[PDB]
Amino acid sequence: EVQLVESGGGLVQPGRSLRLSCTTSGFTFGDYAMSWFRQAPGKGLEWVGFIRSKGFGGTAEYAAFVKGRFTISRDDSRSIAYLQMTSLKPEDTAVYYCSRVGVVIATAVYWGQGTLVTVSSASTKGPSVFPLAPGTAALGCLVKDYFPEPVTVSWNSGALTSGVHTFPAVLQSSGLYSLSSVVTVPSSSLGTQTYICNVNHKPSNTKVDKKVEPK
Amino acid sequence: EVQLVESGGGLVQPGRSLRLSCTTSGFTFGDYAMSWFRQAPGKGLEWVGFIRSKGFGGTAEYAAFVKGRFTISRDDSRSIAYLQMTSLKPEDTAVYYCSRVGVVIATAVYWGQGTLVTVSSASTKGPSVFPLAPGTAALGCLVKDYFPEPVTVSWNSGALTSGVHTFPAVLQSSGLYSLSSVVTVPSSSLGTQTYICNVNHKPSNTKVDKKVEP
Amino acid sequence: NPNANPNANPNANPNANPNANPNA
Amino acid sequence: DILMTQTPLSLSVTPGQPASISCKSSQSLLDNDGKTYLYWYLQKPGQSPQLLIYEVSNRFSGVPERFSGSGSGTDFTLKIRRVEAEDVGVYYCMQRIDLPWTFGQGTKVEIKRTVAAPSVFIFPPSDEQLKSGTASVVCLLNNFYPREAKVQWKVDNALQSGNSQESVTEQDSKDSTYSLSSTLTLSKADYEKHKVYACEVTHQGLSSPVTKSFNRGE
Amino acid sequence: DILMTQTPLSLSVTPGQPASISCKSSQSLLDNDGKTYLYWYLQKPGQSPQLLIYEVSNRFSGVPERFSGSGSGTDFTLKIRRVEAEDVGVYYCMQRIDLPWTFGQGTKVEIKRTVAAPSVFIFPPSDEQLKSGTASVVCLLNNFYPREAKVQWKVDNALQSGNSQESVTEQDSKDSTYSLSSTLTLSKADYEKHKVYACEVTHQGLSSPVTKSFNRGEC
Repeated sequence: EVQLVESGGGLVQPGRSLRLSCTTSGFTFGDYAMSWFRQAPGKGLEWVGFIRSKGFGGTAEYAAFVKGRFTISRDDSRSIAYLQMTSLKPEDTAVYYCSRVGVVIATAVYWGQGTLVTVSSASTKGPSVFPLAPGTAALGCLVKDYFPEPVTVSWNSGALTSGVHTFPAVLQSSGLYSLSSVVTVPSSSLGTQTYICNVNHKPSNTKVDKKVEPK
Repeated sequence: EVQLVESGGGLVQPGRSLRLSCTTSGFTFGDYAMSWFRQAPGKGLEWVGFIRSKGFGGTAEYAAFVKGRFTISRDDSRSIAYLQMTSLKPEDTAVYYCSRVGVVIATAVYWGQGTLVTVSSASTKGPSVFPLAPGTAALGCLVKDYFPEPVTVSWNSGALTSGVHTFPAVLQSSGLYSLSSVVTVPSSSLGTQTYICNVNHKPSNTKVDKKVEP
Repeated sequence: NPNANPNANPNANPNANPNANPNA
Repeated sequence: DILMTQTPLSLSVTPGQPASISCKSSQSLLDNDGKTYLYWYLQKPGQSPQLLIYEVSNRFSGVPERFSGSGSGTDFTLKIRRVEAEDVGVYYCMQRIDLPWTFGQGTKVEIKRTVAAPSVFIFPPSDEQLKSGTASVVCLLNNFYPREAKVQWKVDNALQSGNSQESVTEQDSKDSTYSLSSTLTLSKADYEKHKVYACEVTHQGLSSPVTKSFNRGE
Repeated sequence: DILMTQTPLSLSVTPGQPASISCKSSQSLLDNDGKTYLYWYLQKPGQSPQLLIYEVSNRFSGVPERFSGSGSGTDFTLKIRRVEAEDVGVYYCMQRIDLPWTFGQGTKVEIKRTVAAPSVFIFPPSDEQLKSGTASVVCLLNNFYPREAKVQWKVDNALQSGNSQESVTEQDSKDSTYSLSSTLTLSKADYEKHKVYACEVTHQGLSSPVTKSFNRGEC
């Protein structure tokens, strides 16, 4: 099976450099052109560049917004393609995708999962978790003031999944993200069943397992 | 994990047609050009043709000696390349190889085991298998009078490979082929270990498992 | 025109004998 | 650059009914080699893009037969014969006859189900959060269709403006509904200067607005 | 067509010593991309061709470092720095600058080893074959070097001629020896008219010819 895995992304300060890798398996990496794409949060898809197989000279092409600063390279022995970025700007914040370009189908065919690159002056900050206290009752957890993305939320170690709605984060005017996670439960359970939100912010190594009590 | 398997070889009468298959796995078959080669018995390698990926037009190229007789095509959905041969001549007798052409390394890189095509007017004959009974002892099997090539011989269903020598077939005055397969075994094992030679002649659908005993 | 093709040499005339090229 | 414009930008499709998405390029996509370098992508919610159609009309392997493409030159159409829940997401066309490769802006496709009114819940700010200097008030709209809805915050009968943010889930696979949060943020001081906090929800499934209220400290 | 002329056509190298194989093309193999389209293949006995070197001098992945190539235009050389027993086989050069893709005639690489006298075994005809009216007697020369060997069938000590056929394996890849079979074929009638069947083997590794014999149905 064709596999492509992007890595290297994270929080980068403006003007600094960052290298992304596309680690591949399941095909003769050297035979294929590799392409990079990006998607700003909430925006469309954008081509970044590609590098040809060395069978056709091994050269690369680049988008307009991206040139001078970015260099796409390939390690045919290790089966890894590279996106070297320099002088990053906040406008470069995006999920970056690598893709295997086909031969019959000469476009980006197989895509990795992507890697989130956040270019910002702000510091990493763990979230504060507050309860949203409650024939069906609604309760939740408010996950306030974290940076950068992402956070994950589960309920009762992942056992409670029905009726859970974890909303996408919104960027606050402060520069910090914020979201809430809610769940609907039968009112007969309030008072005897334990409900806990599990908040994980890997960028800050923050684990919060807050229990929500009714009022 | 790249695998290529030629099939369809056998005996065919001069002037008739025959199609070979190259069945592949372990890569995106459609992305690659696939090439055919051949090797006459005891001779060198020669290029027969290739067929480009559909992304480069899917056209084929041919050696002069097959022009207007052989056609190369591909089934991208089945991961199969074909060599359609017509008006076969006795010269065409050869082992036919298919190979995956690289992009970086843009020659025939991965090859199959080959499939033998025998163009002759003679008829198919199965082989008789006779034993070659016994510090170190030697035994074997005589695989006599078959046509065409080839036969395969194993020992104890593939469990015995050390010391085996399966000789090249010799073409007798009979017009049929003959060979023997021998193995050296410890003298101590005689009477306690059984030794079977598994012969198979696919052109005649012959399958013999002859026990060799002291 | 040619620099948008990922699967070909962007230079004109990359092979003297194009029919010899199985990857073009 | 070649401009790629898709119309419409959004599509609400009854399950089992067809959808058509147009793509117009500012230049021809027919190259001198006889190939037309137009491709169609689908990005499902939270997933990487996946290819559907290559070179106007050709189905990538494993793509269901209900997907078809057509067109030539500068105008192209993607047709989904019988839209299913799995087809929800954003569809892009892409050209690569010229550098840079460019995409259309994307056409969102959702399932058009029957109208469903939201359940509305209001959450007062936390006592833990009040110890910190900020008050956040959450109004939750649960399990509704269509996605459009008006949520208004009223504090002591005064309409609030510029101090709330909304967040909406992707369409739910199980029932084709949406859910939505609206969050009112005030300083602790402003919060303690007022009594009545209410969110008012207007939605197609409600014959009259729904109001959820609380009095601070009760 | 482009002709590929390999010299020498065969060679016998002492193991550990280097080996060099020349390929001369009738036309330049340099292309407009600056690459030279010359490839080296090895076909081991009983195996498919395998790629050793691509574009004159680049080792394919997993090819030992003792293999190297060099050259320019029409003159090319493949060098095995230290020949090992596993390298026995037939080496081919190939060009694809032009159609048709053309190979050289191939260079067969034999490796030398110390002299090994064959172990000799004689096999009388089976009972089942004698029912068909044919008698096959087999003499086996096993695991010997050099390949030269004189096998002579003697029936009641009369030197036979014309009723035997030989087969020899290709050089083994682990021990670098040959094995040879000689099959004496006689009618069932002629086989019952004589008693003592023997094969006499002369070989550089034997002080004197070795004889192996049996008597008709005698144990």
